[PDB]
Amino acid sequence: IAQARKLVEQLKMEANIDRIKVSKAAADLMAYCEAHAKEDPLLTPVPASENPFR
Amino acid sequence: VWVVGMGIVMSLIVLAIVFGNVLVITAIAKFLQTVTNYFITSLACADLVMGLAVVPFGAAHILTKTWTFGNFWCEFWTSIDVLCVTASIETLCVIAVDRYFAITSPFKYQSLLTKNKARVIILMVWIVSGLTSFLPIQMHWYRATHQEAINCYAEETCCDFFTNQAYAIASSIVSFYVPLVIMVFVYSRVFQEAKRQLQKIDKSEHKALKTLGIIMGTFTLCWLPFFIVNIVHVIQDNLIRKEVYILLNWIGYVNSGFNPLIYCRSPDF
Amino acid sequence: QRNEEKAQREANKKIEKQLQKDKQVYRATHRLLLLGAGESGKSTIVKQMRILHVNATKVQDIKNNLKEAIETIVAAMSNVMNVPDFDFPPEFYEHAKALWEDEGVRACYERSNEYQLIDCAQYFLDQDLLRCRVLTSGIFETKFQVDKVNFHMFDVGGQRDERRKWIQCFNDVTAIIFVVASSSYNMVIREDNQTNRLQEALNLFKSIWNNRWLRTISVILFLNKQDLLAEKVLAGKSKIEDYFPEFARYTTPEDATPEPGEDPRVTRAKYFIRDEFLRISTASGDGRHYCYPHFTCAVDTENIRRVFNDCRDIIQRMHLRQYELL
Amino acid sequence: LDQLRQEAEQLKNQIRDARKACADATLSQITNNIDPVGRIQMRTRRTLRGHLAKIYAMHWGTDSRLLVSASQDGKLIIWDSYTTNKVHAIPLRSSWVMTCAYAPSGNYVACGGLDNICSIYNLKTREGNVRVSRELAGHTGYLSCCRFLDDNQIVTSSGDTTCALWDIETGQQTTTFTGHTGDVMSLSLAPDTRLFVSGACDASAKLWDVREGMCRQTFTGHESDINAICFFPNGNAFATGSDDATCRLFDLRADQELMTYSHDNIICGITSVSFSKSGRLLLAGYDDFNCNVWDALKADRAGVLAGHDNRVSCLGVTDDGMAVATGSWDSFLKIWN
Ligand SMILES: Nc1nc2c(ncn2[C@@H]2O[C@H](COP(=O)(O)OP(=O)(O)OP(=O)(O)O)[C@@H](O)[C@H]2O)c(=O)[nH]1
Ligand SMILES: CN[C@@H]1CCc2c(ccc(O)c2O)[C@H]1O
Repeated sequence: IAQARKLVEQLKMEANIDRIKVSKAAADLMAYCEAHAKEDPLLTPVPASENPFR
Repeated sequence: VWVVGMGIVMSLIVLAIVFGNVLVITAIAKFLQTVTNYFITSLACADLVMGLAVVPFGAAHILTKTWTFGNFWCEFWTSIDVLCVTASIETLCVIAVDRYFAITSPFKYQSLLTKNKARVIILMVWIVSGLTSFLPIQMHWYRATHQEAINCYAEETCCDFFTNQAYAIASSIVSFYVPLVIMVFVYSRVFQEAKRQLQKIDKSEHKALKTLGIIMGTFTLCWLPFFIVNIVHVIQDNLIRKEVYILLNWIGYVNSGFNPLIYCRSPDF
Repeated sequence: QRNEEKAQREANKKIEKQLQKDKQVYRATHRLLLLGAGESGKSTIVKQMRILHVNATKVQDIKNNLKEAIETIVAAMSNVMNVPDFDFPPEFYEHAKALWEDEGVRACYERSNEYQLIDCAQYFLDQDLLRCRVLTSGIFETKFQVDKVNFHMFDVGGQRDERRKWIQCFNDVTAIIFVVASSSYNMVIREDNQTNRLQEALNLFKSIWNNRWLRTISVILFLNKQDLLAEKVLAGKSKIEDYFPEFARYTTPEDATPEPGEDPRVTRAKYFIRDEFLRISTASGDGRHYCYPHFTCAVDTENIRRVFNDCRDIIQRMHLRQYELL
Repeated sequence: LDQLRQEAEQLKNQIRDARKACADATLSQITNNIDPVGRIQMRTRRTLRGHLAKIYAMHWGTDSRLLVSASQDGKLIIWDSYTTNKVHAIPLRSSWVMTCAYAPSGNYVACGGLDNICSIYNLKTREGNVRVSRELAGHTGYLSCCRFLDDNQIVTSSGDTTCALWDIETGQQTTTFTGHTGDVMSLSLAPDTRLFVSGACDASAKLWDVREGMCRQTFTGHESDINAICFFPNGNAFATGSDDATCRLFDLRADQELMTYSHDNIICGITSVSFSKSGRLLLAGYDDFNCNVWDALKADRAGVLAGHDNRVSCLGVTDDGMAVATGSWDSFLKIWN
């Protein structure tokens, strides 16, 4: 019967955490993608001269 | 006026053989490659070669009523069509033979036949087929001894078939008698095995007859009329005309045109 | 370096040469997977294939099962046992032996259906090496040859799984061997309040038969434990009618092939259980599915030809399915 | 006794109230001004043959040149992608293999399967004789994934709703994680190897801690089993591929589900997911005999890779983001670019 006692102890731990708005996380992800989009060989094809597989 | 119109029939039939056969050859190689597909590929290649290198020449000779090339070309044409007809039939015997262990010896089928054995048997049967046609044709050892073929052999414009008795009998035997009885025995046993397997299944708790009957009947009906006269007209004293000879030869040629349609019906095809 | 690639190219040749030899061996083997419920007898069948045909903890293991069997019946007879690693002393073996003669214990053995008890309780207290239950978690395998042919028999086993998510791995086996207990129609399995053991095995068979991945695998059915079935029917303890009401209206099939000497009552009960398993397979069996029922006894029927003959028919029918014959 | 369950309902409802308050605006409304990537087409550059049976496992190397594959024929073949030459072929003691790995330093390879035992092999040894180094055998049930933190630490996830952090030197579990109610199917370490996640069969995922060995969060947005999972290159997001047609992207800081990737004409499952170098494309395998390419910020399909003849069971992207390898059940790897 102690399983219920342990389960309610774990759920209270996740209750007290810090959260931020969805807008901030979305902006961070979009900024990271925009910053790193330059060096993405699968996204923007590289010239065949510098292609190890061709 | 039907003479000119009949030329379209030959062109329509001939074009189908070349177009129809290359459809299955390209698909098998570019996609299907198993132990039992090499024989089908060899048969398809033989049919394609026969059609392309035989049918137009015969059609042109029939329509123009005058052979245009020399004696060497006519000898080459006879050699090639005999070789192709001999090799096309003998592959069906191999197909029947190897389909037999699968049904009759499921366990030893994998060990009995492999790629090397299949290649060796294909090469052997091709050599056996080739030895029948080119060697007697080039050696001029089949020439007749009567006074009717002298004009044909002395005129470069003319062309016909007046082969001696012995070579005709031997070729007809070694090209039709051996495969037919073997394939009949093979397909008889397969039917019995299915029946027991059907009887056993029924005890525990006619598609095969239809398919075996169709397979047998199509080529036997197409080929037996041509190979039944090759003994008779030589044995008899001019009891068989030449127009019926040509017509039955063309009927026999037709068989391999739709033989690949009868075969090669697997879902993966 | 030009010489750098030459060694690497030669390295591929050595590796690629070994794979050619292994392909022939792999393609010339048959894999059979065992399945069933608990206490069915999957492990016992494997032992028959090892000691017979192709191919010192027994003293302690046999005593381990014997000790637990007597305690369970004696503990519930009224209606130290769990001390860790207690060895069998000379007095310990003598002390446990005397409890069998008690008449009060005998009455508890007569009502063994009500509670849970191991089958081998009577044999060990009063083929011997294989009449013992020892459980193993890791997949149990076995390699043997019958006639110049390689057979690979394995049992995934494990503790009960209600999800069986690993079943998609066995999508290429030759056949599935199914073992059921046909003398356990009045016992409750591992819960003490549930459907009887036979119904629990029937539900498992229905799920296995109607499976997404196993749409082209035949099943061999081993209606095991035929020895106890004749004993239960002979006695008047329990009747099939009480647990299975459909037995009242059942009749003996016309196509009946009993043994040399067998009572009509025993033969009817044998075929009722077999026929009930067959209606499930035929309901959704439309080609490429077959069931082969046998009346096998795991311990006292030594013949591997039953698996050998059925496997040949499976492949023979599989070839007949190709080329559009049957 | 009974009052504890009643109190648990209040705590459960507390979580939903906080999450619903943080939903300022959906991601789709934010990124309506982003120009679409367009149509992405890739052509096969290499094909690797030599496996006798279907394939479940695959992993690249740090040099992004050599990869290792596993199959149920009992072989563990190491390839050289540039020149297509097998370098090794290790026979296995068991014929049932469900996972493989590759050490960051390239000196070790891991394996495991239905035998409930993880094995570690040695590659760079004296006299060139590969042999089993250790045999980690403490579990109950089949293994699903293995990962390498360094040459000494390995993380496994068996089918008994548990995980562990092994220790090759001593062959004993340093710590164990519990809390799932269903079989664990996959895991993926963080870029800094300080956190990792796991997708169980109870339609939930958790964010464990390597050091403390305790659970931190729990996301329960799915409706069926979970078969794949992978971290964002940033390290603050991960995408999940479930048994239904949908794949969802979660956020660690916002503690909610951001977007859902689904199509009307797809009714199959997903067996493997992976991102790109910059986290702009989300490749995902399928039972539809092909691999689809999604868009991280638009949920728009942007190409199909359908060069296979059987189901796709593994997928991976090189460290430099130059090629994509997709194995299948017909024993044929393929390198796309
Ligand atoms: N009387 C009788 N007992 C049998 C027979 N076959 C097996 N048993 C019993 O089987 C027991 C051995 O354990 P099993 O029931 O085989 O257990 P198991 O096969 O490991 O169990 P599972 O893995 O769940 O199938 C012994 O107690 C035997 O009495 C049989 O034909 N007759
Ligand atoms: C002119 N056409 C020939 C004539 C005789 C002949 C053919 C085929 C096979 C043979 O064994 C033959 O004897 C025909 O193709």
